[PDB]
Amino acid sequence: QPLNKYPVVFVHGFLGLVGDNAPALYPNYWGGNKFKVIEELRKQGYNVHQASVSAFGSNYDRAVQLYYYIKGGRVDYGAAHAAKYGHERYGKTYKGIMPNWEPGKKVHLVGHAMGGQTIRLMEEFLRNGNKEEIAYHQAHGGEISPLFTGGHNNMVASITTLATPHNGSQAADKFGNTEAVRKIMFALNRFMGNKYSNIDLGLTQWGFKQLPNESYIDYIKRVSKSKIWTSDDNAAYDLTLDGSAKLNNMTSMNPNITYTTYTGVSSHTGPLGYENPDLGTFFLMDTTSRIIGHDAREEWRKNDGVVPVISSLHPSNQPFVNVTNNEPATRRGIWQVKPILQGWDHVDFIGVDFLDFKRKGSELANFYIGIINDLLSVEATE
Amino acid sequence: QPLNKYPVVFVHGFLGLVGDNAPALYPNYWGGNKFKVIEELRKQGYNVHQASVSAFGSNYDRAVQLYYYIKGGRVDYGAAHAAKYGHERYGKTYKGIMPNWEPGKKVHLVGHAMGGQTIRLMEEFLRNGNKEEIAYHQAHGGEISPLFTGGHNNMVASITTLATPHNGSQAADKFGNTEAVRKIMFALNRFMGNKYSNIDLGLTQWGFKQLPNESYIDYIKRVSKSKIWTSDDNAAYDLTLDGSAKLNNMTSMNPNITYTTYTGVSSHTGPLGYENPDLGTFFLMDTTSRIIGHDAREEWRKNDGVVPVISSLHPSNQPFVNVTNNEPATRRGIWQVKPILQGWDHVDFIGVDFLDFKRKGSELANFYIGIINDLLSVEATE
Ligand SMILES: CCCCCCCCCCC/C=C\CCCCC(=O)O
Ligand SMILES: CCCCCCCCCCC/C=C\CCCCC(=O)O
Ligand SMILES: CCCCCCCCCCCC(=O)O
Ligand SMILES: CCCCCCCCCCCC(=O)O
Ligand SMILES: CCCCCCCC(=O)O
Ligand SMILES: CCCCCCCC(=O)O
Ligand SMILES: CCCCCCCC(=O)O
Ligand SMILES: CCCCCCCC(=O)O
Ligand SMILES: CCCCCC(=O)O
Ligand SMILES: CCCCCC(=O)O
Ligand SMILES: CCCCCC(=O)O
Ligand SMILES: CCCCCC(=O)O
Ligand SMILES: [Ca+2]
Ligand SMILES: [Ca+2]
Ligand SMILES: [Cl-]
Ligand SMILES: [Cl-]
Ligand SMILES: [Cl-]
Ligand SMILES: [Cl-]
Ligand SMILES: [Mg+2]
Ligand SMILES: [Zn+2]
Ligand SMILES: [Zn+2]
Repeated sequence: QPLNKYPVVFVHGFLGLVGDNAPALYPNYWGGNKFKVIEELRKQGYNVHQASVSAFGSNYDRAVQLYYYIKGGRVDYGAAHAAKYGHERYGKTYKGIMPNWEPGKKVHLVGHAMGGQTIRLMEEFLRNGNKEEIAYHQAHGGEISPLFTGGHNNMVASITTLATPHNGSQAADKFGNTEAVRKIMFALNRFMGNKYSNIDLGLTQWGFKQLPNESYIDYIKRVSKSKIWTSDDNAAYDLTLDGSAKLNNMTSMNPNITYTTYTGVSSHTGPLGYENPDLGTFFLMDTTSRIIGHDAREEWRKNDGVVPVISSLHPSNQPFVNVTNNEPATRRGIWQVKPILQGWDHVDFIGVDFLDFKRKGSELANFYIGIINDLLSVEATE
Repeated sequence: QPLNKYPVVFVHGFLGLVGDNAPALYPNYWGGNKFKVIEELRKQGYNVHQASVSAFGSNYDRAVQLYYYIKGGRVDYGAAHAAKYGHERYGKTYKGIMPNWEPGKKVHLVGHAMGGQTIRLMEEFLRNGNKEEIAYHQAHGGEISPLFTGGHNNMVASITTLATPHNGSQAADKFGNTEAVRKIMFALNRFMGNKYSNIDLGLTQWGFKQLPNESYIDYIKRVSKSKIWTSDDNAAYDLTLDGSAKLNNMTSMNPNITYTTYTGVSSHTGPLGYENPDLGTFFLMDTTSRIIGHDAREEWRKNDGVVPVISSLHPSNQPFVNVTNNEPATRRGIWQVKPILQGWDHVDFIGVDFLDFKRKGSELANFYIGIINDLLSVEATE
């Protein structure tokens, strides 16, 4: 039936909420009002989905959730990980989009921003498992998630990243991950865990769900003991240069996977060689753009608003090849880096910059269809 | 010892709330965060004020309120007017900014947008009074406001208008004044009349104040009988082409007053000769800009977002002269029309377009100081 033989799963980044989990008023993540990615691609006969994973959690937590989003079942972050970081072992349970997902039944993975890192980690787990969990289950018995065992291949056809901070962002190091702003984020998470909340910001495994008969006062007191407040097992840490380097250091290339990256630039050079945001950079990224743009290291300056070009092109010191827009992007095992999209800020990739009339719905439609064409090419050249 | 011998009163337009009457979070009307008109002009030694008058009411109601804001005392809309339109005769009471205001002790009046019409009407009443009120008091005795008597000259030195719809706006005829949107506006007014509200949207004379012991249910029922719902005595009517023409038809030039207008353009011509909003037009005016810009009549197309250029230049039936930026704007009795400000949308005049980095604080400071320079020269050439 579907034009694509392998389902396409779109994976949101940091802060992203999709589907039923999005607030009463909130942007449509995948395409804004410019091009409704899921609805329009389905209309054209493609089998596509938008994953729903933790908005504030670590790449680790998100990758586990991605696995269960696809496969179905109760999220298991692993006994060793849970014990190390101090959060629940078990999380939400997903219906599962492909309950029969197993070697042979592949999926295409496309990540926006942090979603691009989450996708890399999950594939890491399928192929190589998680050594701390393998060791823990060796030593202590129990059950180990099949996600953590290793030896699961032929499950992902492709990894495509849009404005992914593969090498981290100074906007995390110098803003997102500062103590002051972690506190803001964690307070939001505490609040949206209240007993009248219908939205899950992705840190409930840390205790941020108020019980039906618990007072707010008691809730505050209970969750102030959580390790979340000082942990590095969260998104803000993972998005720093160091946090992202750690992920780069534990990933490897899969020779069967087609890897491709897209990157935008939305800054311009000033007289001193610093980068400032273009008019048209979605305004909430003006300061973050300036922070990145004023880096001491010149090659870390050009940026899409919140991710420097050098972070998005490809993980540092993984194999890559610069590719043209026209040619087949059908090489396996190597990051195919697409030419930089001029004027595209971080959120232009998902169409939510409603203030930017230069970035048209029809342009965004062509961009997404071009990704699907590449994915079809991957399938055709198996 | 202020530098200006006559106080300057700045008069906000439609929707404008100032000072104590502005919501918890709300822009600073005169200058935004770009150039704090009142505070900065005072720092430079000028005696300036921002009037507070009805945000949603008619030019008539607003002109009465402006009078009392300056002079002090209990607002009196006039017995005849109250009876004709079906609202209270008496309104709020103002401390008064110049309790000694009288022939000889003059004020400079500067109006943004609708404020420019309000200022014209008030001066009309001072000079020629209000015949229906004079007649009514003749017939029925009682008191008549000094505002409605006529014969008050030498009270206003100058009328300066910024982006004033002297000839109305299609955005009112085709949107603002439609039944569906009057209902929205009147509902907001009903709500902000609730017994916990600290902000006055300027329609309380129509019944929109909930009593301390009145239920919301009873309030709804009581104010649905008000004539506001079907009256033309409101801002939305007055801003239409017809509503503004009516004001033009009953006002006249005062040969002792210095008149000056400023106008902005923030649209550009397309291939069919229609006008579309520039990038940089504050986004909430995008649709209104397009409605104006697609007018059948070509000369009614160019616009600042919500006011077409031909509306802002001068009242269509009144004498004007095009003036250069460098001419002393000291001719009396004739609309001195200042060269159009290219790239200035309707709200760039008051500095609130926080999304538009092309329009800088230092530019806005020069613009306001230039108005004060003109006002000084009016005083010097008496
Ligand atoms: C609240 C603090 C913001 C800190 C910013 C840190 C750096 C961010 C780099 C990229 C993060 C990952 C995905 C970005 C997703 C964008 C989604 C959205 O705008 O709704
Ligand atoms: C809610 C409906 C708005 C419809 C627009 C009608 C036409 C408006 C023409 C000029 C309006 C007069 C004063 C404009 C004052 C602007 C103040 C502000 O934006 O904070
Ligand atoms: C739009 C932001 C509103 C500002 C509220 C500040 C509250 C700070 C921390 C609140 C934590 C909580 O409510 O559990
Ligand atoms: C800005 C929030 C929008 C909510 C729209 C619903 C309101 C309908 C009319 C309300 C009238 C009233 O509450 O008196
Ligand atoms: C035309 C859309 C109406 C504005 C409400 C949407 C609020 C939001 O952006 O979250
Ligand atoms: C402004 C708060 C309104 C709802 C509080 C619910 C009371 C409870 O927790 O038992
Ligand atoms: C909950 C606060 C209500 C804000 C009213 C805004 C008035 C205006 O638009 O002029
Ligand atoms: C809806 C939240 C607050 C309503 C207050 C009611 C007061 C009253 O009507 O006596
Ligand atoms: C009530 C609104 C919560 C917004 C959560 C977010 O920014 O992802
Ligand atoms: C135009 C701004 C309205 C916001 C009103 C408030 O939240 O107090
Ligand atoms: C009349 C009691 C409720 C009105 C106040 C409010 O809606 O906040
Ligand atoms: C002046 C306010 C009108 C809102 C029009 C819009 O958002 O399309
Ligand atoms: Ca943009
Ligand atoms: Ca503007
Ligand atoms: Cl499996
Ligand atoms: Cl929840
Ligand atoms: Cl008087
Ligand atoms: Cl009130
Ligand atoms: Mg919900
Ligand atoms: Zn974790
Ligand atoms: Zn009235």
